[PDB]
Amino acid sequence: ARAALELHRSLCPLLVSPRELEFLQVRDPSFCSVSMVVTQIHYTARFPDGTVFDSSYKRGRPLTMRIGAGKILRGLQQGIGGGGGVTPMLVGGKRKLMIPPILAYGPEPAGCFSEAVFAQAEMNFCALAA
Amino acid sequence: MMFEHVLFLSVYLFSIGIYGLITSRNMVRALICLELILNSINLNLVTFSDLFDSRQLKGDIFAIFVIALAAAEAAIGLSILSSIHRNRKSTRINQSNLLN
Amino acid sequence: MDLPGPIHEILMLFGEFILLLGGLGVVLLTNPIYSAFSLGLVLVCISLFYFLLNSYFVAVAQLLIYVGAINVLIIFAVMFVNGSEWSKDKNYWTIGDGFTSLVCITFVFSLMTTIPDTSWYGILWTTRSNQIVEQGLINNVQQIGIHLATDFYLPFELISIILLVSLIGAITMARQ
Amino acid sequence: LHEYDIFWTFLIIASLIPILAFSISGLLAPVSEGPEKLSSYESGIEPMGGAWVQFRIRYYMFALVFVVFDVETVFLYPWAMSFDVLGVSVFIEALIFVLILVVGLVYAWRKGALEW
Amino acid sequence: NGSFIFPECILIFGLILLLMIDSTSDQKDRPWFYFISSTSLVISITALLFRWREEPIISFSGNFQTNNFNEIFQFLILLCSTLCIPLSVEYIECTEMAITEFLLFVLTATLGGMFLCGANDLITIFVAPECFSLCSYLLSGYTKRDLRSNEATMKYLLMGGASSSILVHGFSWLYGSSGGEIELQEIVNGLINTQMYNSPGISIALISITVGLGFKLSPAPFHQWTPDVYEGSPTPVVAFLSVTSKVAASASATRILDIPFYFSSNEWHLLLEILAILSMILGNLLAITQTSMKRMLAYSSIGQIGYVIIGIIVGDSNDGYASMITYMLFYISMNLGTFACIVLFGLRTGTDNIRDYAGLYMKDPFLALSLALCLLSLGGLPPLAGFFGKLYLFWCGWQAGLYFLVSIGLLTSVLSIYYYLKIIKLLMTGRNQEITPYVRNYRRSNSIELSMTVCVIASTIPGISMNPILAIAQDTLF
Amino acid sequence: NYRSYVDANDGYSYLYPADWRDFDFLGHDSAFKDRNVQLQSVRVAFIPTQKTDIRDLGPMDEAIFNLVNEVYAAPNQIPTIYEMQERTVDGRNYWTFEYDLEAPGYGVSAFATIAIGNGRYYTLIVTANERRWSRLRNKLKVVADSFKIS
Amino acid sequence: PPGTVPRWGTRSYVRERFFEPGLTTEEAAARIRQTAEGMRTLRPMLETMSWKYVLFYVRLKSKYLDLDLTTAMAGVPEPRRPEYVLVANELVDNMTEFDRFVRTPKVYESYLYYEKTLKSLDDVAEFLG
Amino acid sequence: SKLELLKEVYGLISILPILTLLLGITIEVLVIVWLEREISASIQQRIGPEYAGPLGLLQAIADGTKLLFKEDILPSRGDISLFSIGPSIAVISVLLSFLVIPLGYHFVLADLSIGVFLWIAISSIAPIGLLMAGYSSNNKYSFLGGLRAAAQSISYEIPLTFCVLAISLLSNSLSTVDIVEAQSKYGFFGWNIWRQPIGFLVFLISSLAECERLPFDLPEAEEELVAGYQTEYSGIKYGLFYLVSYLNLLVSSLFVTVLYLGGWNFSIPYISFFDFFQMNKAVGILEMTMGIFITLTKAYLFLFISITIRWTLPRMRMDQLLNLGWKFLLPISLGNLLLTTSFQLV
Repeated sequence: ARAALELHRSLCPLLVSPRELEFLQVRDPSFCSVSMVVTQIHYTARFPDGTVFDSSYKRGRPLTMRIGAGKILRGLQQGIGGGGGVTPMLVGGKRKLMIPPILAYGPEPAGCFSEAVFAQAEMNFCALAA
Repeated sequence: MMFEHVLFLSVYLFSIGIYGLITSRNMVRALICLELILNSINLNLVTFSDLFDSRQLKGDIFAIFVIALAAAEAAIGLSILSSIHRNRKSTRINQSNLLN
Repeated sequence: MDLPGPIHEILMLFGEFILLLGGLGVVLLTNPIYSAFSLGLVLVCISLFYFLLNSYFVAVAQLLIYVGAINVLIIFAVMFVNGSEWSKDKNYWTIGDGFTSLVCITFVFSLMTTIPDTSWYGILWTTRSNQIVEQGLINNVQQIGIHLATDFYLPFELISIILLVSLIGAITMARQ
Repeated sequence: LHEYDIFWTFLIIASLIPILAFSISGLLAPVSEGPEKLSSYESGIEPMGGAWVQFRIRYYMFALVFVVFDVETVFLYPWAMSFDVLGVSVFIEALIFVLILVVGLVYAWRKGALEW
Repeated sequence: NGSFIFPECILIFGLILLLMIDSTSDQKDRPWFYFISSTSLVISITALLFRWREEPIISFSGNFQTNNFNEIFQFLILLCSTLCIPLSVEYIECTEMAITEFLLFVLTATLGGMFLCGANDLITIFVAPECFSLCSYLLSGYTKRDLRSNEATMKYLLMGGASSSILVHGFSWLYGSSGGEIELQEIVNGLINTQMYNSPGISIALISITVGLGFKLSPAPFHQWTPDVYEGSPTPVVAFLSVTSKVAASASATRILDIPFYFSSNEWHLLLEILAILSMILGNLLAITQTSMKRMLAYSSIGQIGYVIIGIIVGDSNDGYASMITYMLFYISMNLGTFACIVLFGLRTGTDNIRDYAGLYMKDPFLALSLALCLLSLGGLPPLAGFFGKLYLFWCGWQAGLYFLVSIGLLTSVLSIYYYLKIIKLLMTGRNQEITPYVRNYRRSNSIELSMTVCVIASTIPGISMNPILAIAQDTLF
Repeated sequence: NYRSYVDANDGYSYLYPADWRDFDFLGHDSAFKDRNVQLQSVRVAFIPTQKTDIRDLGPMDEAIFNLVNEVYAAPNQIPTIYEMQERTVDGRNYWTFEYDLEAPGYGVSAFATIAIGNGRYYTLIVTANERRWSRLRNKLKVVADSFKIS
Repeated sequence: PPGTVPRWGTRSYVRERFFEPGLTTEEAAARIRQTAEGMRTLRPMLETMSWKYVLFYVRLKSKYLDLDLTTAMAGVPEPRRPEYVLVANELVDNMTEFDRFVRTPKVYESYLYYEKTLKSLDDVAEFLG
Repeated sequence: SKLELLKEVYGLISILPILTLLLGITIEVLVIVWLEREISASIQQRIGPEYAGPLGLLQAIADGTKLLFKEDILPSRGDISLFSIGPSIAVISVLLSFLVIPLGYHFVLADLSIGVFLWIAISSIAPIGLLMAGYSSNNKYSFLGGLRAAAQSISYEIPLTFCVLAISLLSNSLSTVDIVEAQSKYGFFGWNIWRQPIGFLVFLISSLAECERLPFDLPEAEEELVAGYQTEYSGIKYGLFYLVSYLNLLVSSLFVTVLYLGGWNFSIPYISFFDFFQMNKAVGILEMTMGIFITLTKAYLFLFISITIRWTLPRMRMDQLLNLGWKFLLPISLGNLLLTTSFQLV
């Protein structure tokens, strides 16, 4: 399959700061860091220009993952737990990311009789911890 | 065709494992087919833990546990077979419907 | 570690064609002892499938605990079922044979058409960090050796009492 | 754990060995022995007939206790390999494990299971 | 190095003691272990009393569970076992069977059920159903010289092997499609970095899991195995199963369906519904035509009553789980009461069929009254407890939109009133020339009396005192 | 410590103390391992990388960290980098350093070294289980304090 | 920056190449160029000894680039294309040896070819376009 | 181009060393049957197979060639469906075990880190073939004649496992080469047979019944019915059974010496055979032949010990054999492991 519908806003950010590996951008840091343990975030992922293909809000409880052991996109694990040259996101923080296609799925898609991600894409995120 | 041809044989065993189960007439044949189904699921499991999940094996351990429980069940069922053949002097399965 | 080369698919097809006939012998032949021996053949030819893929323990153990204990136990068991040589000729039993050979084939068709629509070779690329670790320097009897006791502590502690209870029950039941 | 190609070649060769020997025997053999050939060794003239010779009642218990007590070893092997690699916790864990089945064997010994 | 298994380590200690005493002691055991096992059970209950109002802290390397909601069921299974053992002591006592390993089996099955209540591991939640099922084909057939007790081992072992097979195959499909993952919480991640979630596959690993779940708690389309076994096995193990199997299965189902199946709601909410709408129908019609007591109880108290429990799992926004907990707490008591009464009367007379309960009100009125109370409660009449159970189950479940499940529930409850009132009518009678010479020779008259009388008033009081129970059951987030 | 073997690969020439049953692990051209314990001494592997002296791969403390935490690691570990030192014995600019890889249970240690001379970035390593890493540390450093090329 | 074109993944390698028959000229010119920027991502996975993907990826990308190189090269400029065939030999023998030096896992030769395997593939696709 | 496969047609496998192992094991079978027929029947007797040349050096292969023809009979009840299938499993179960067995310094056929585990797994496949063969016919003297042996064999692998594990936990490995590595330290002090003789006793006593010693207690008393399930098996069938028996004996001897003794180590440690001279020139063929030498003699010692024991004890009946295998060897073969745990705790 391929993209479906959604609706939201974005709370327009400042200019992104690439920091030599990815595209970093901060919106609101609040409370406290997180070690290599289970976290619980809320995402809303875009395509490079406009399209939205999934959003944690399109389901119930925002999904829960592991920040610290490689189980997620390297871009995220660099931009949520804190990468080289980037401060980690607080407990109630909120950040915005543009993921280059080397820290992502790379130059091959994920097919299901129709690739659910454009081959060699580079997507966007609006990640808010919880 | 490693990652693809084996799974194409999981079902082609699992299905058979069920059929021999249903059309079974003697207890030992039903138990054989049960073991066959468990081995089918085992095989469908292991290959998944060889393509991926090589840092920390999560399938091979589960395969080991499945084999252990299969052996335990195959022991207990045959033990019950001993007592039934003691009570009645024939183990024809489909000719005992006095509980209906 | 890895495999020789294009000899792989040869052994793959060979073992598949052997296992199919093995299962058919398990399910068709009326003489139960022939069925059990064909089951043993099925299990050794599936142990070879386990060994082809570079998973060594879950192959040799499966060969020891099944192609050994379980098969000889079943052989001992078939020394308690008397009366063989039932009917024959194209679904010997009632129409239930046809009804099964129908519903099982529907089940097949369903799963056998579900499978060839998932790009397994594409589901392998999306996980390029799982099988990218190897812990740094390990062989594949220590991988299981440690990862069985470092995080799979509770089920390993549990299985023993299951074994003990099964032993006690088997002895109390089989004995008159 | 590098190359089992020798293992595969040895498998195919040693599996061809028995059929090779049988076929070699068959080629240079006699097409003869159309005698009775329906009775086997050390038999009272043509003895024939009989069944229900099982005595499975005794040996079945041995088979069962063996099948149950076998699973110990394939769990001990990953532990027996990972003693020094890990600390001493696995020592206590495997001690609990083995002691459970020691108690089981003690029970099978006291109540008559392993008999004549 | 952890006290979150100590509620089960105590049980393991008691298990080892029970196994040892037969190896060492000679004959002083029969009334000794009868209470020594109860000591282990009550000590485990006291240990679980400590962890009230606790954290969702994760287990050993994150294996089974430790939160509030799971702890509720962990205590509830212990409650069932504590009430059930005194029943399954004297019954097997009056059969000249070995009693030690029977109590060992019951204890180990309770242990498996307790571990199952957690098990967010995808492997522990597979071994534990076996630790609960492998110790079930033994009890359900542990009268070897009988004949029916072998039929209710064949057509229980075959079924419980096939179903666990289907379930573990669904588990394997999930492990495959999920890029490789076991931890129950960490699936909706891993099923996303591997983008194969919305694809076929998952749709198969959902049905191949829900079916294996259903079989373990027997809704209608797979109920086939329950009516037979419940008649073929001894009545105490029938009660033990019909309480703790349902409790453990319903504790595992909600977690295995709510944690890793966020997205598929609209495709399993319907599915479970199709079961419930059948479970509360086919489990009642047949219940009318029954003449045996155990089989009629199998139909009514299980074939149906496993309906309205589910009747909120579909309609749940975490505002309903309290109602499931309350209904389970009501059902355990309102079922163990009638099973205790049935065990007592059957032992005292030697029959099971309905047509022999005539006149029992005149010979011994206390037992007839304490059975009529529990039966009417099962019927769900206002002043009793089953009424308030079904009520708060509907009032939260009509408050969630779905309409064509509450109406069917009320209608099948009205239908279920029939056989309850039938047996009740058969109690009250005085036509001396009708009562068979079974109740006529009944020397009317400890353990079973105590259990029956302390289990029957809990089928009348909580239905009116459900305020603190409700206030307690609202703090469940799992 | 006691034996001194070039291992005839025309390149390195390093030391290894004792019996050392001389396995062949996966880093070809040499290896050595003990008998009683696991996770033991030197292995060395070659690579082609047509650059020049190691000082070109970047600043020491950064090029060392981009591989002590990204290559000699695993997502199920925590690495910890201790002291690090340049050698400059023949202008090759070796980079000897001792780090730890803590795991659920393992906790291995290492004295890695690197070269860039005409053999294009081939590295050494040593290791021992943590329960005993303290008692023989200075026995292994002189091992790493042997790596030169030809 | 909109989405992209999947362009015939979509199968399970028994549907593709066995049951969905179709391969047009200049369409194999996509697979050929894709396995160039494709096979240039294993460098990190050759740095760390992940000897289990450096076989599966090579087998798949080869069995894909062992048919396209026979179809695509029929559709290059046919007046002058012996070199576009005098490259497939290299671009399919370097890989046929790469598959040797991963079976019995080596490091020196494996990596010495993991550069001289991509250095060529940028020239087979070069004669295409 | 490279149409299908350039260098991968058939030129990646050589079958020379496997055939060399085959020739060697056949020659060693001749040697061991010569040992038996010339020592067992010559303690206080006449010489063994004389008149077959100078001595019976050709007698063994002569019996082999005679058995080769012998008109295989294939009795009526039961047929090729299971008859020819029977001894194949028997012969393969012991032939495949030759893989991980070493012979000298760098002469192993496969590293195979699961080596001794593979050997233990392949040792418990023969009973299947024995039951199949003994049931391939219909009459008695083969059904129970094979049932007895298949049953009593099952009652011994547990001590085998709990004695092999009591050495794997000492060498911290599962590949024979590393086992002899952990044993070449002190020449003969470090030999495990002195470190764990309680395990060696169990292994040695179990090895007897594990390779069918004795299958018949007396030169006149049969193999408990009329013969050991090999009555109708006339030609190459009985030849293969004779083989598999001798091969089980050989593998057991080789494994006990490669485990409890120094595999190819001299009485002085194996590495020490090079340092005391300050230089070596042509130690290659010397060490190869000396690895075949110092190893085969140790197993020869056990061959001779078994030959002697053959004429010193009346092999028990299968009313005592099960008792000994279960209530005697199991407790001590567990206790030695319980001891060696704390012994290797350091």
